[PDB]
Formats: sequence, structure tokens, C-alpha cells
Amino acid sequence: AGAGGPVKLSPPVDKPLPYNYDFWMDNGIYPGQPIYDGMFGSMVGNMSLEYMAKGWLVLLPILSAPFVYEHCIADDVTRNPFVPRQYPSEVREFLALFKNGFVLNDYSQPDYEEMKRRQSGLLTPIY
Amino acid sequence: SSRIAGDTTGKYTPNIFSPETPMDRSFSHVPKNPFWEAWVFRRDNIQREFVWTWQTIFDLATFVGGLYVAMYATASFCSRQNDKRNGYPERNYYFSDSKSNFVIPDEREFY
Amino acid sequence: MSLYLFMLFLQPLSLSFVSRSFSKISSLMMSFATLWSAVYMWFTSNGANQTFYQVVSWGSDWSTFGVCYTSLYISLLCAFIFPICVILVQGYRALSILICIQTAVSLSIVSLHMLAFYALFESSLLLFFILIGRRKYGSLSAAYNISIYTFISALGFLISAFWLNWSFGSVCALLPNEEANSFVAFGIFILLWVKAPLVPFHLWLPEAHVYAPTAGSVLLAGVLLKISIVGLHVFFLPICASSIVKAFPLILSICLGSFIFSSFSTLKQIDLKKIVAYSSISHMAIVFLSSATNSGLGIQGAVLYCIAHGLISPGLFLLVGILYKNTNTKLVFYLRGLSQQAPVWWSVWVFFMLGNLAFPLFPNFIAEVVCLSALFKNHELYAYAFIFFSFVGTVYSSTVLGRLKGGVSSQCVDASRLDVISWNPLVLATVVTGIGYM
Amino acid sequence: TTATIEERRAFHKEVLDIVQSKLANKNSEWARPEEPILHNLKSEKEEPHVYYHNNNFRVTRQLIHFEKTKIFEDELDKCMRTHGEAKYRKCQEIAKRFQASCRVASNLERGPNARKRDVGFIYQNNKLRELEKDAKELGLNNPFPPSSPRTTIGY
Amino acid sequence: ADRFPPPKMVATQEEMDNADIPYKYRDYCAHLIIDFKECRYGHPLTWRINCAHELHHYNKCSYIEFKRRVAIAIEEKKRRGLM
Amino acid sequence: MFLLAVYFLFFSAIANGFFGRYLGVRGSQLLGPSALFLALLCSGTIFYEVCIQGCSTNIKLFENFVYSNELNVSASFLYDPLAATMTLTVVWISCAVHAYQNLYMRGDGSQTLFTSYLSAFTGFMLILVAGQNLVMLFIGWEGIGVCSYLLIGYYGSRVSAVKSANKSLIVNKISDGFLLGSMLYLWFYTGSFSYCSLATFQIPDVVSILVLLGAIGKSSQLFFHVWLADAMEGPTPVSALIHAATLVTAGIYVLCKLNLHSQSAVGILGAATALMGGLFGLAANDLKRVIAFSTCSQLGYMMAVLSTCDDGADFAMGHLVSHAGFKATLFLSAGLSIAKENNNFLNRYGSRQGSPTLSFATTIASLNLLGFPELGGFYSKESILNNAYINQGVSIILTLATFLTAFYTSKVLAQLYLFPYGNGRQQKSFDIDATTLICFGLLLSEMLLRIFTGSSLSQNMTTNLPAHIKNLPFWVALSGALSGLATTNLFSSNFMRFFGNRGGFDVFYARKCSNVFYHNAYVSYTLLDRGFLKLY
Amino acid sequence: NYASLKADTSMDHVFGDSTNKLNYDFQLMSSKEAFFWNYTLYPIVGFPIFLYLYQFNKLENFEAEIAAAKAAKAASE
Ligand SMILES: CCCCCCCCCCCCCCCCCC(=O)O[C@@H](COC(=O)CCCCCCCCCCCCCCC)COP(=O)(O)OCC[N+](C)(C)C
Ligand SMILES: CCCCCCCCCCCCCCCCCC(=O)O[C@@H](COC(=O)CCCCCCCCCCCCCCC)COP(=O)(O)OCC[N+](C)(C)C
Ligand SMILES: CCCCCCCCCCCCCCCCCCCC(=O)O[C@H](COC(=O)CCCCCCCCCCCCCC)COP(=O)(O)OCCN
Ligand SMILES: CCCCCCCCCCCCCCCCCCCC(=O)O[C@H](COC(=O)CCCCCCCCCCCCCC)COP(=O)(O)OCCN
Ligand SMILES: CCCCCCCCCCCCCCCCCCCC(=O)O[C@H](COC(=O)CCCCCCCCCCCCCC)COP(=O)(O)OCCN
Ligand SMILES: CCCCCCCCCCCCCCCCCCCC(=O)O[C@H](COC(=O)CCCCCCCCCCCCCC)COP(=O)(O)OCCN
Repeated sequence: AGAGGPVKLSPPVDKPLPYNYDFWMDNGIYPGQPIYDGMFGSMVGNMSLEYMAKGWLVLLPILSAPFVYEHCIADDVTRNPFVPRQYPSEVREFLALFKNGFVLNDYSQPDYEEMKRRQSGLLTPIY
Repeated sequence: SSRIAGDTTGKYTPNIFSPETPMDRSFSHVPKNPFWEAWVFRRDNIQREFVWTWQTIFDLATFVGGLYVAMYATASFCSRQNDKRNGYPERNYYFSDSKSNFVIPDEREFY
Repeated sequence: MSLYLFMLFLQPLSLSFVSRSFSKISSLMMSFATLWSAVYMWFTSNGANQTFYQVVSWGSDWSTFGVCYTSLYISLLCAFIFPICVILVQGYRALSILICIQTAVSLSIVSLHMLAFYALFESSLLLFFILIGRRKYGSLSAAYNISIYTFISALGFLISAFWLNWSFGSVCALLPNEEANSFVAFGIFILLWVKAPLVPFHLWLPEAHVYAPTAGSVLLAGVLLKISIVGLHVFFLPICASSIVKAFPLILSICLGSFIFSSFSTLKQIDLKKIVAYSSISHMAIVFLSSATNSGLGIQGAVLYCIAHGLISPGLFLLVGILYKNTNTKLVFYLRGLSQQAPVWWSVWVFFMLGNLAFPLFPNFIAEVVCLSALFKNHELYAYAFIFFSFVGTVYSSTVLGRLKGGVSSQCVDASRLDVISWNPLVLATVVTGIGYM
Repeated sequence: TTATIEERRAFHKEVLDIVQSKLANKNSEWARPEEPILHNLKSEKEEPHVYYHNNNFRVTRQLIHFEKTKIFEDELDKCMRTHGEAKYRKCQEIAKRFQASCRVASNLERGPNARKRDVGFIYQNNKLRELEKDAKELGLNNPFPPSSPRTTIGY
Repeated sequence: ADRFPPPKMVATQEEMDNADIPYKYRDYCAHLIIDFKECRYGHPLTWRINCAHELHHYNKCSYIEFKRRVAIAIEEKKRRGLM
Repeated sequence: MFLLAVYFLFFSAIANGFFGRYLGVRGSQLLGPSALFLALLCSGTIFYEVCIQGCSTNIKLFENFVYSNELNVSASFLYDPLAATMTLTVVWISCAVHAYQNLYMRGDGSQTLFTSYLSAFTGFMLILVAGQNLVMLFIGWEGIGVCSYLLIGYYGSRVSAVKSANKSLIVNKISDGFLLGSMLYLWFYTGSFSYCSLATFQIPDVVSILVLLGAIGKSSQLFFHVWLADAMEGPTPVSALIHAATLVTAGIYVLCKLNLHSQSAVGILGAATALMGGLFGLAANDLKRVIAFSTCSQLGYMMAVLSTCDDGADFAMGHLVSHAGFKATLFLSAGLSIAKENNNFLNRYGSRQGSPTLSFATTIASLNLLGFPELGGFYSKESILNNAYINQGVSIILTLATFLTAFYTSKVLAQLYLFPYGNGRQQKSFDIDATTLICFGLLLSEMLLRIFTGSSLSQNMTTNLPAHIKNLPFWVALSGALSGLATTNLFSSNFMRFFGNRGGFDVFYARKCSNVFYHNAYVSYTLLDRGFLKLY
Repeated sequence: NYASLKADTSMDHVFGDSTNKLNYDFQLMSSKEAFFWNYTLYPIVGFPIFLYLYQFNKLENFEAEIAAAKAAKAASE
């Protein structure tokens, strides 16, 4: 039965309240909770922050291993066995404008250097 | 033990002598708790428990004065960049010591 | 203009001749008639007259009154919100005090003379000292705070006005004068620094709001905080622009610090009126900084956001006053289950709290967009700083709403017919401004 | 450029004559001037009549600029919606004009602290062009991107 | 690149605009993608069964173009001495 | 005609939420579904006109919504091919959920207010999708945020539910703050808020980072995924809408509408989110939480595909619209299962006589999730996986994510149907009316139509890959499914515990960020304004 | 007058007793830890500031080096 279920009422305060009792959220039902669960009190699974940090320390190298190879170790010539899509000159010139384009990696092109410098563009507006 | 005070007809009279307690606006007032009242009193009068300690000075400086210093530095940097952007001469700001009198750009002038 | 001034003078006049049992009815009729006179002033204000819509003088420089964009908006706002204050307040003494306060404040907005502005605005100094320090429900400490803060800031402003009157020969706004002195600029600035609550001169506003009556709080939040922007557009920016541009990094430092620390101080509140009062302080900083940029966007955005605040914060204060009448408590921890116990009050409370969080269908959204655009015109980082730390407001508003929303309660505390009549105009105005009729 | 007191007083007298000429005939558009009062004053506040008149002229001009920018945006949107996938080629000119109108409207009265509005990234593009020219002629290596033909839909 | 020259572009600019072909699809295969597009939007729900010849032809020409791209890659790589 | 659907949804919201006293519980149970059915006809007309027949329309309701100096914005609706597709999907799912809530929410006090929230919730989604300028999108964005706040916290007497709503509100606030920054950047340097003049070929990185940070909020990516799992506190109809279409998809829709994203960031973030979501869904024991983590993983796939190719935006949208269907079906069937068993934990579910329709819908939705061949989900997911081969780092992580997805999907299916009965010997029952059958029929019709009509134009376009590379995702999914059926142990107890805690993102926030937040509050108030600056 | 301080024990047998209490001291983070975490998180918040600072310094340094090389070229020539 969704409606009308019995509930336990939280006991009324009977002792001097701590100054930071606003960290406790109590609506009158018995299981009151911290303002943010895990800030204090019982920990889910009895796992501290140190345990989670050690687990992440174990995971990150394995997760980052696929990404680091292509992004850093690999180079445009050796990343893929083919060149980017070849377009007619009118289409290619427009597509090369996009900083987030995919034709900027065409090392066959004679404008490769300028295209690469376009890809690594400005961090912030100059004006 | 209770009676209806309000009368929509307009014939309302307050029965101050009535044996039955009127259902007036005080009927719905929250009962209140002694310790909650003392917590409210403590929290409002928290200046009584203020003590100058090196930890207190450290906290006040590092957060309040630190945020003021950071904001002032960022604002000064933005003003410098805007002066370079607009083409204005370096402006004589209050605490900047500049040997230029440029403060307000002339609208008529082309910069 | 002349009709508006005459009606403003007529309202305190009527109280002397009324029967003392007809006082409430006569005061309400006078307030509505002043609102209608303000609408007439808007009607007779042609946009073709770009500098000043209307100027009237009654024989001296002090008696020079005029309306501009900012003045017209603020005067219509005060005339709109006064009747709600009138109905909320009972007794000849209270009616007299509130009528005199409103007459002085509304005459200050349209004044074009710095000395007359000072004279009218500070005439309401004891009236708040008596009002906030009333017998049973008032606190003397808060009245002392507000009175002393106002006196020192207004005296500095007065000294600057005296220097301007000595040097130029005039202190009227209509006569073009410019000064580069920093002492006079600070003398005018300190009033704005105190009146618009800006850290660290914001301590008076909280104590005043909590210990003022609901009508008093409504007026204080609605228009007395906005008097700072009338002074800034009318009596500081025209003459003291060189100093605001010289001190802009300092101005930004103080404004953004006020925003951040007021937001953080709001998180430590257990009293509903204090929560709303601190939200007001955080809201004032964007207005002050947007005007200080001295750009077309900034001035318009600041006056718009003042209108949005003067429609949203009076509603929150009114709702809190209604809840306190029903419950005799303002502590959030005592108040639970308000959603089930007061569905009609809860709906309006949530609506106005969404307005205070600047959600799109509310005027605060449009006003904030314009102000942030002005800040972005000055620099990108300026807008980014304000946009991020707006999340602090969400935390405390959400915590308050969650604490009030649910729980166990044995009291039906919902608003009566009088209460709903009290907020209906504010809700309608909020909606109308939110859809773009700013 | 120096202003003697005699010339200043003469201009004051001439401005009084202008005010008298305006007062003779009623005008409902008095505060919406079509022409400014030309002057060589150091500060326009010196002569109050010129100050307010030219301020009204500037306000009128800015209102016209705002409405003009809205117009340009409307034709830009229509041209975008008409051509389809050919928008980038055929709407280059209209976007150019619209962005020019935006810069005019913003920059004429930006204010004391406000920066220039770079619609279309033209000033940045020019800065990059100058930097590249200097780096190439002086033999330096530029750490900044070279100038782009098109950075936005127009400019 | 020079050894493996671009093919002739059958589709013209007015035809590509009339078919509303995005610039990304204009890759020497545009005529076949015009055929595939018109047939796909002609048959909203049976295009998978009906529109198979056009898709096949587009995929064939794309395969040839991909072979050209790989040939260009090999030529450039051997020119640089990497192989 | 185009305006009509938003009118119908907002009318349903106003009618049920303001005049529900007159209408009644039955009155909602008619006016809601009828209005959304009419909106479904209107959305179908829109989809045929715009997508199939290539006819975009612009409706300007009124001009100068904000007119301050140069800053000028108008309330206008542009139905472009993206908008029509999202509108159709959203209205279809919302009509289904409104049919569902008639019987599910009958045991709830405020069914009229729930229907009103659901209808305004859909209406704000359609405002976001069809806006022609950035401000209308922001309006819809904040509307869906507030509607999620009012729907997750529907049970106000539960501290967990209201805290979940507060979590959602705060995280979404940070995200739209970043978006508002990007909006201001784009207005300043392009001259307008409209998407047509919004186009920039080169954009500075700050704008891209701000756009991405804003998008990762609603489309819950890593460091912003905390709210999605807690969003389970709300009623089941809320979860279906938020996870299927309205909230999660909005970030992807924004990233596709404006191609200002950077390839390097999106691919890494998406692949990380997909792997982490699958790993988290491995440990979960609530039925509803596993499906949320699967939603996270699918969002990771969609975000990753943007980096791969030019067609990545089309592929992401196709997976978006395909995902809405079977995910909504999975939530609705899970909610019915909870009602029938009075339980939320997977251990105590088991084989029991039931309706053939619901079990079939669960099976087919889970098969679409797994990647079963010749299904709508299969094509939209292979389009991503096969085209991600060029990005070696992304492809590997997505393939492991496919394995994990298969494993927990098959585990959930075995635990719900194949496993022996695990609940107690008590009278528990939820009899399903014809309205719920019409709901699941609508979902099944969406799934079936997706196969015939497809998701993207380049869905069946060849990716020139070797056969063993192209058919690899099927083998990984099959291996994951077979391992899931056997219920084998994949990780050690330490890593299983780590995944059960969802990586400890929330515990870090608790112990460091929240404590620093309230210490800043302590310094600001207690030490300074009520301390140093307060008289005795 | 005041609310009763006596609790209700009707539901203790169903839902457990209230004897078990919280172990929290209701105290905040130490000053030293707070300094570290403020001065770490706040910079992360202000990531645009450092990007603008970096690019502005790069622009000014390149401009100055160009000016120096220009002076060198314009001195001899
Ligand atoms: C206790 C309350 C119970 C009663 C509930 C009342 C229910 C209210 C119904 C909601 C109304 C929604 C209508 C929103 C449109 C706003 C109406 C409007 O602004 O009127 C416009 C006219 O425009 C319209 O009529 C719009 C048509 C409304 C119907 C269109 C389809 C309805 C779908 C709703 C989608 C609206 C999204 C808009 C987001 C901003 C005025 O035209 P102008 O002369 O140009 O005014 C100047 C512009 N400005 C206001 C900014 C100064
Ligand atoms: C865009 C153009 C068209 C605009 C139409 C908007 C759609 C409807 C707008 C109606 C007015 C919006 C503001 C309504 C009042 C806000 C309060 C509210 O919505 O709900 C109230 C009460 O609701 C009402 O009585 C009135 C609601 C009527 C319809 C509300 C539709 C949803 C609101 C739309 C969100 C506003 C958008 C603002 C940001 C863009 C409180 O609800 P709860 O806190 O959840 O508690 C209820 C009890 N229980 C615990 C059991 C759940
Ligand atoms: C896939 C993309 C990446 C996903 C997220 C990866 C996050 C990786 C960050 C964790 C890995 C490096 C951790 C630093 C090394 C610490 C190793 C020992 C931990 C330790 O001794 O102290 C801990 C400090 O917390 C800490 O260690 C907090 C440091 C965390 C840095 C902030 C990065 C955001 C982390 C969000 C998720 C990570 C959750 C787990 C960290 C516990 O402190 P204590 O409570 O015992 O102190 C006592 C209270 N007086
Ligand atoms: C007794 C009370 C005081 C005691 C405690 C004070 C301790 C605080 C000291 C550190 C405060 C933060 C660091 C800011 C000051 C750095 C030193 C000032 C010198 C300076 O301006 O250098 C600029 C610093 O970068 C900058 O422009 C600022 C970068 C740091 C701001 C962002 C980090 C926090 C972000 C949080 C938001 C706050 C800002 C919101 C807008 C860069 O040099 P330059 O190139 O500009 O040339 C200007 C020639 N000196
Ligand atoms: C060449 C000269 C060199 C400089 C020499 C400086 C010498 C000192 C000058 C200080 C002048 C400031 C005057 C204000 C004094 C503070 C208020 C007095 C404190 C006080 O106890 O007042 C109580 C309440 O006041 C309150 O509750 C008000 C709280 C504090 C008011 C805040 C002060 C106003 C804002 C301060 C700065 C504003 C901007 C400054 C430009 C009422 O006391 P009682 O009536 O019961 O009498 C019983 C006697 N114990
Ligand atoms: C420490 C941070 C500053 C706090 C202020 C924060 C922001 C306020 C800015 C308000 C904007 C307009 C105000 C004009 C200037 C006020 C203060 C500006 C900063 C300042 O003190 O600059 C001083 C110059 O101003 C002066 O010489 C006069 C200073 C103000 C006097 C204080 C009390 C005046 C009261 C007069 C009442 C009315 C009198 C009317 C006759 C010294 O800077 P510098 O240029 O010498 O550079 C030397 C550095 N190496």
C-alpha cells in the first residue's frame, strides 16, 4: 500500500543542540539524514575516501592507456592507413576553414602546415 | 472545548468571556521547543563566543582578504587588456602610478 | 507631474482631518489615487522629450522636480507597492509613520536637487528609528544600526553637495557640471555604498528587515534600496564619471566581494526574513556594477533589474509575514509540511522563489541577461565571475525549500481571502513583466 | 589647439543666438535633432545648450542604428532560410553588412570602460595578419595562428 | 597525390544545391548520393528494400575513392621514407 | 499547425494543475492522454513536412522579448530537420507515459498535479528543441530543469527524494551558468542569438569548453553524473521521461545544433562515461539504477561519436532517437515489475505468470540495448562503433563498454524472468488495464518503425572496414551476454565495492567540496559579520 | 505551552529503537585543510582567468620580441 503506511516519528530534541545542527536534516520521520550523504556518519559500504582514491589510482593508468597512444605517441601520418576524405577544391577550401573539421589532417595537401596551425587555434578572443 | 470565532455574515464578536476556546489565528501556532529556542539564541548571539586567535586571523585573512586581493588583481589585468584592446593610452587608475593623464576617452577622437 | 506631487502632499494631509476610524479606508483610497496620478504622469510623459520627460519648478532650485527613465520606473514601482503596505498595517500611529515615510521617499525620487534629495530622503530617519524599535516586536539595536549608518553616509553626501554648491554655484542636476576631485566623488559614493547594501556596509539591512513590520519590510526592500540607483544615475554618474572609471577595479572588487560573501552568509541563516534580506544584498551588487560601467546596456539593465527585485522581494516578504501571522514562527526548522498544509501559500512561495533564482519566465531573467551582457561588454571574466557564483543562491534556496516542503505537521496554516488579495497584484505584475512587458 | 577666452565668449553668444532661433517656432521634434551643433569646445559641458542638443542627436542616431541592425538581421535570416545548403556562399554579403551594422551600433557609444565589439573577429584577424607579416619579414616564429579567409559567416 | 589523380566531378554546383546536399557529402560521389537521397526520401519506409541499387552504387564508388585514399597514403609515406 | 502541439501540452498542464478540482482524477485521465494524442498527430504532420519533404518553417510569436539597446531577441520557433525528429520522439514517448500514469498513479494522492507536471515537462522540452535562437533554448532548458526539480521531489516526506531534487537543481545550475557564458560569447562576436548567424568556422577554445561544460550537465557525463543515479527517488513515469528524452538528450542536442565542440575532449569524455556507466551498472542491485547507468553508457557512446567523423552528429542524433524508445520501455516495464512484486531489488525477482505483452516488451528493449542484430538499436550502435575505429583509444573503450553492457543486460533479464521466484509468499498483484497495453503497443510500434525507416541517412552507408573488424561488436556483445547468463564473477571484491560506490565521486564532494563550502560560509558569517563586525 | 519532550515509543518495536546516536562532533574542517582546499578549488573555478592571462602574456611577449628584432633591423639598416 503506497498511501497510509506506518512511519516512525523522530524523537523531540531533549538536550542542548550543537551549533552546526543545521548539518542534520530531519523532517520528523525517524531516519534523519545529513545535508549531503557521506559528509559525516555512516559510510556506504564502509569505504573511506582513501579507499576510493587508491582504487582510482589503480584504474586511471589502464583507462588512459588507449587514449595516450593515439593522442601523443601516434602522429597524423601513422595514425591511420589512409588520408582524410578527398574533396573538390571548392568544397575542400570551405571545409578546411572549420577549426573543428576533419580535413585539416590531410598531410598530402600543400597547405598542411597552415591547416595544422589553424587547428591549434586561439585559446581566448584577442579582442 | 473549542468554537468558531470567524463569522462570514459579518456578525463577528470576540467571546472573551466564553468557556470554550475560540478557534482564532493563535489556534494554528507552532508549539515550540525549549532547546530549539536556546539554539536560536546561541546562533544569533555568536559574537559572544568570538575570540581573536591566530587561527581566526589566518582564516579571515586567507579567505576574505585573499578573495579581495585575487579579484583586484584580476580586475587590474582586465583593465590593462581592455586598454590594449581599445587602443587607449595606459589609463591613470587610482593606485596605479602612471605619468599619463588619460582617464575618459574622448568620443570625438578616433582611437 | 504636478498632479503626482499634489497627491503625494495630499496623502499625509488627509490623515490630519480624517475621523481616526476612517483612516484605513481613506489611506487606501489615497494610495490608489496616487497610483492613478503616477499613471497620469506616465501618460503625460512623451518619449520625444529624450533628456527629461517632465520638469517642474515651484520657485527655487530646491523645488525643482523632474522625471527621467529611472525616476519614472522607480516612482511607478513605489506607487504600485504602497497600497499593499497600507492594508497590512493597522493603527493611526503606524499609518501616520508609513504615510510620512512614503511621501518623503517618493518626493526624493523625482527631486533634481542634491540638497533637496538629501532633505527629503533623511526626513525619514526617526520614523524608522521609531518603527523598527517599536514596543513589543521591535529591536533598538537594529534601529540604532540603520539610523547611524544612514546619518554618516548622508552627511558625507551632504558635504560633497556643499562643495559642489560652493564651486559651481549650483547643485541641481539640470546644470551640467563635472568634477575630477576624488574627495567629493567619495563623499557622494559613500551614501551609495551604504544605502545599496554593499560589503562591508551591509550590516544594517538584515537587522532592520527582521525587526521591521511586514509593511515596513515591503517598503524597505521595494524602493528604499532602489533610491541608490536614482542617486547614481541622477547625482553621481553625470558629474563623477571620471572617478568611477578611475576606480573601476576597486569598484569591481567591492561589488563581487559583496555578491560572494552575501551569498555565503545567506547559507548560515535559520530565519526566513533574514534569508530574503541577504538575497537582496547579493542582488544589489549586479545592479551597482552594471550601472558603474556607464554604458547604455548597464543603466537600462540596472533599472530593469531593480524593477524585477521590487516585484519579487516584496512578494517573498509578504508571504513570510503571512506565514508568521499563521504560525508565530520564522525559524525554518519549526516549519514543515507546508506543501500539504498550505498548498495555495506553497504555490506562490515556490513561484516567487523561482523568480528570485532568475528563471526564464520571470522578470529577473531578462534583467539579469541585460546586466550580464553589459558586464560582458566590459570584460568576459567580469560576467563569468558573477555567473558562476550564482550557484550559491541555488544551494540555500533549495535547502530552504526542501526543509519547508515535507515532514509531519499538525497545523493547517494556509492563507485567508485577505492574504490572497494582498499578493494577487504582485503575481500579475510579475507575470506581465516576465513575458517581456518590462 | 588653444582656445582664448574671447573666442569662447563669442561662441557662447552665437549659441545663444541659435537657441533664440529655435525658440521662435514650436517644434514637436525639438529633442530629436537631425543635425548636431558643430563646435570646437574642449568640453561640451562648457556650453549647456550644445551639450543637451548634441546628446539628443546622439540618442536619435543610436535609436536609428538599433532599428537598422534589426532590419539587417531580418534580411540575413530570410536569405539563410531561402538558399538552403548554399547559404554560406550566397549570404556572405548580407552577413557582412549585418555585422558591420552591429559594430557601428555597439562601438559608437560603448562607454568609458567598455571594449570594442569584435563582430566577425575582424580586429583579431588584422592583428594576426600584422603578426604574421612581422614574423615572416623578421625571421621570427609566430606562436599564433595565421590569418583566416573567413572566420564567421560573413566577416 | 599526383600519382593518383582526382576523378571527374559529375555532379555540378547547381545540382548539388538543388538536391540540398551538404558540403560534407560532396566528395566525388555526390551524383550517386543525389540518387540515393531522392530514392530514400521518395520511399519513407520501404527504402531499405526498394532503395538498394542506389545504395549499392554509392557504396561502390565510395569504396573506389577509399582505395584511392589508401594509395595516396602509401605514396606519401614512401616519399617520406617511413616505408 | 506547428504551434498546436506545444499549445496542447501546456493546456493539459494548466487544466490539470489549476482546474483539476473540477476535472477530477478521471478528468485528468482523459484530458491528458487525449491532448497528447492530438499533439502526436500534429507532430507526425510536422515530421512528414520537415524531415521527409525538406520544408523548414519559422514561426515568430512576437518580437523584442528582450529589447535593451543593441541586445535584441525574439520569441521564434524554427522547425528544422533535427527539431522535427526530436519533437516526434518526445511527443510519442510522452503520450505513452501519460497513458501509463493513468493506472500507475491511481494510488497516488495528486494524480492531476502529476499529469500537469508531465505535460508542462513535455512542453518545455518542445520549446527547447524548436527554438530558433539561443534564448528560447535557455527557456526550455530551465523549464525542464525546474520540472525535474518538481517531479523528482514529488514525495516530500522522504528526505532522500527532496535531497535528490536539490542535487539535480544545483548541478544543472552550474551547467547552465557555463551555457549562459557561452551564449554571451556568441552574441558578442557574432552579432545575434539566432543559430543562422551563430555560425563560426573558427571559435576560441574558451567558448568550446564553456559549451561542453554546459552540455555535460543535463547529458550526464563524468563529474556531472551524480544526479542521474539519485533521480531514482521520483516516481517511475518521471524516470522514463527524464532518462529517455527530456533531460539527458538535451546536451547532445545542443552539441549537435551548434558544432563548436572539440574532437579531443568529447571523445575522451564520452568513452570514459560509457565505460564508467557500464562498470557502475555492473554492481547495482536495484532494477531502476542499472537502467540509469545504462543510460549513462549510451550517452557516452553518443558523445564519443561526435569526435569520429563529420557524420558523427547525425549518428549521435540517430542513436539518441533510437535510445529514447527502448529505454522508455525498459523503465515502464521495470516500474510495472516493481508494482507487481512490491520490490526494487533484483535478487527477489523471479519467474512468475504475467502478461505476455510486458515480458515481450522487456525482452525486445533489452535486446535493442544489447545490440542484437537486425534491430533499431543494433544499427544505431554499430554506426558508432564501426566509425570509431579511426580513433583507436575511443574504439577500444567503447568495445569494452559493449561487453559490460551485454553482461549486465543479460544478468537483468535472467534475474527478472529466467531465475526462480525469489520474493515471499504474500498476496501481491498489479492488474494491467487496456491503457497500459496501448502504452506498450505505442512503444513497440516505435521500435518496429525504427527498423524500417532507419535513424540516419548514412546508417547503411559503407564503412570501408575488414569483415572481422566490422562484425566484432556482435562477438563482444555475445560474449558479454553469455557471461551474464552464467552470472560469473568478473572483478575482485575490492573493485566490485568500488563500482558499487559509483567511483566515490559523491564521497569526495562530501568530504572536501561541501566542507570547504560550509567553512567558507562559516568564515563569511560567524567569524566576520556576526563576529568581528558585531557589537557586544 | 511548549511541545512535549516525551517521545513516542509505539513504533520502536517495528522500526527499531532510537538509542543509537550519531558519532559526528558537528565541527567543521580544520583551518589548515581549508586553506589548501580553497586555494585549490577556487583556481579551478577561475579557469578562464588563467587562460586569458596565458594568452595575453604570450601576445605581449611575441609583440615585444618583434619590436626588438624590428629595432635591430632598423638600426643597421
Ligand atoms: C491561477 C492561474 C490560472 C490561470 C492560468 C492562465 C494560463 C495562462 C496561459 C499561458 C499563456 C501562454 C502564452 C505565451 C505567449 C505570450 C503572450 C504574448 O506575449 O502576447 C504577444 C502576442 O504573441 C502571441 O500571441 C503568442 C501566441 C501564443 C500562442 C502560441 C502557441 C501557444 C504555445 C505556447 C508557447 C509559447 C512559448 C513562448 C516562450 C516565450 C503580444 O504581442 P506583441 O504586440 O508583439 O507584444 C510585444 C512583445 N512583448 C510582449 C515582449 C512586449
Ligand atoms: C512557456 C509558455 C507557456 C507557459 C506555461 C507554463 C506551464 C504551467 C505554468 C503554470 C505557472 C508556473 C508556476 C506555477 C506555480 C509554481 C508552484 C508549482 O508549480 O507547484 C506547486 C503547486 O502546484 C500548483 O498548485 C500549481 C501548478 C500548476 C501547473 C504547474 C506546471 C509546472 C510548472 C511549470 C514550471 C514553471 C516554469 C518556470 C521556469 C521557466 C508546488 O508543487 P510541489 O512543491 O511539488 O508540492 C506539491 C505537493 N506534492 C508534494 C504532493 C507534490
Ligand atoms: C576517468 C577520468 C578521471 C575520473 C576521476 C579520477 C579522479 C582521480 C583522483 C584520485 C586519484 C589520485 C588521488 C590522490 C592520491 C591520494 C591517495 C591517498 C588518499 C589519501 O590518503 O587521502 C585522501 C584524500 O582525498 C583525495 O585523495 C582527493 C583527491 C582527489 C583529487 C580531485 C580529483 C577529483 C576526484 C573525484 C572522483 C575521485 C573520488 C576519489 C578521490 C582521503 O582524504 P581523507 O578524507 O582521509 O582526509 C582526512 C580528513 N582529515
Ligand atoms: C591581510 C589580508 C591579505 C592576506 C592574505 C592574502 C593572500 C592572497 C594572495 C594571493 C591572492 C590570489 C593571487 C592574486 C594576486 C597575485 C599577486 C598580485 C600580482 C599580480 O597582479 O599578478 C597577476 C596575478 O594574476 C591575476 O590576475 C590573478 C590570478 C588569481 C585570480 C584567480 C584565482 C582565484 C579565482 C577565484 C575567483 C576570484 C577572481 C574572480 C574574478 C598576474 O600578473 P599580470 O600579468 O596581471 O601583471 C601585473 C603586474 N604585477
Ligand atoms: C581626524 C579624526 C581622526 C579619526 C578619529 C576617529 C575617532 C572615532 C570616530 C568614530 C566615529 C563613528 C561614530 C560611530 C560610533 C559607533 C556607534 C557607537 C557604538 C554604540 O555603542 O552605539 C550603540 C548602538 O549603536 C549601534 O548599534 C551601531 C553599530 C555601529 C554603527 C556602525 C558605524 C557606522 C558605519 C561606520 C563607517 C561608515 C562609513 C565611514 C566613512 C548605542 O549606544 P547607547 O545609545 O546605548 O549609549 C550608551 C553608551 N555606551
Ligand atoms: C584602499 C582601497 C580603497 C577603498 C575604496 C574602494 C572603492 C571606492 C571607490 C569610490 C569611487 C569614487 C571615489 C573616489 C576615490 C575614493 C578612493 C579611491 C582609492 C584611493 O584612495 O585613492 C587615493 C586618492 O583618493 C583620495 O585622495 C581621496 C580618498 C577618499 C578620501 C576618504 C574620505 C573622504 C571623505 C570626504 C567627504 C566629502 C568631502 C567633499 C569635499 C590615493 O590614490 P593615489 O592617486 O594618490 O595613488 C597613490 C598610490 N601610489
